[PDB]
Amino acid sequence: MKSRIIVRTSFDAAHAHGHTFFLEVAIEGEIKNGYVMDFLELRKIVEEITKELDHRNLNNIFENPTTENIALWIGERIRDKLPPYVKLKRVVLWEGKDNGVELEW
Amino acid sequence: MKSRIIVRTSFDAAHAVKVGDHWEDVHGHTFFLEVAIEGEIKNGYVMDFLELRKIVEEITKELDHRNLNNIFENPTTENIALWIGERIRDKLPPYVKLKRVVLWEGKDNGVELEW
Amino acid sequence: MKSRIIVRTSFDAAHVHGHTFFLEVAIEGEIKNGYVMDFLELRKIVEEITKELDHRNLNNIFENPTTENIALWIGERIRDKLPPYVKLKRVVLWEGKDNGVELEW
Repeated sequence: MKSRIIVRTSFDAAHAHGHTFFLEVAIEGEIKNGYVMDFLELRKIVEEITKELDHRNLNNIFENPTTENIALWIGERIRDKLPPYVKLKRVVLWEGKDNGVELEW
Repeated sequence: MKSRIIVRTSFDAAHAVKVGDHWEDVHGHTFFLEVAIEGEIKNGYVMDFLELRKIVEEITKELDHRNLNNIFENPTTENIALWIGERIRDKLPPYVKLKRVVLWEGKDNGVELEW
Repeated sequence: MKSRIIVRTSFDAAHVHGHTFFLEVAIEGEIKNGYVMDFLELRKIVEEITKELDHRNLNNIFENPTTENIALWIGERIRDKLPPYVKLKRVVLWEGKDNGVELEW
């Protein structure tokens, strides 16, 4: 069995023009003391990351601000801030409400 | 190719999670449960939707409108999910397998268990 | 690491009672040039398929229009139109908001 905690967040940003992004992050790990990892913690991490995207011109931070590339970008930074013993399992980034990218490790 | 039927249901419950060696602050939530069952498609279907929903809802019924701290030593979303999964597995017919349980405490935070 | 793009769409159909079906299609491929496949091309492929069921009595097109059989049929139609460097990874068909069939390849 695999156990993971999931957090959903959202942020806005424009590229080429100002969309709402729905982010879903799944973190895998063992259940210890009743939990994989603190919900608030993970949300703090993710929000710090998206705060750098929030209402900004992605085309300045990305050579090509595609949903796939924005997701890759986010995953790399989530991973760097994750505590030990857990791993980034999945990142789902929706640009709009029915169009998204799913990265799975 | 794998084929699964999925049922979504919800229940409400209040609880306070362990926040030191003591506890925390009682708050109420709507919990959203998603159960995925895997099986072979025979004569057009894996398992009757209603049959599964009834199994699942008999289980969530035990939690619905309850103070979870009265039922779990530490009612974290993970522990509740584990308990739900054990109960469901125990009642599934012999031709399907419990594949996944996703429990959401509200819509922004959840736990996913996969077999 | 695996990468997929996801498109969601909906259509109404009967089988006889009538329901709103919510379809989610996941396509797997390599991220190249910032993307796996353009969302619009995928959406066009999926909706060109779903339009055949929209506002129809599934019992006149399917011998046994179970959600499972519809999902299977949809998946094969999509598979036959996808570009060469991509693969149909998942089809989730919801008959209403609370019940669905997930097919994963």
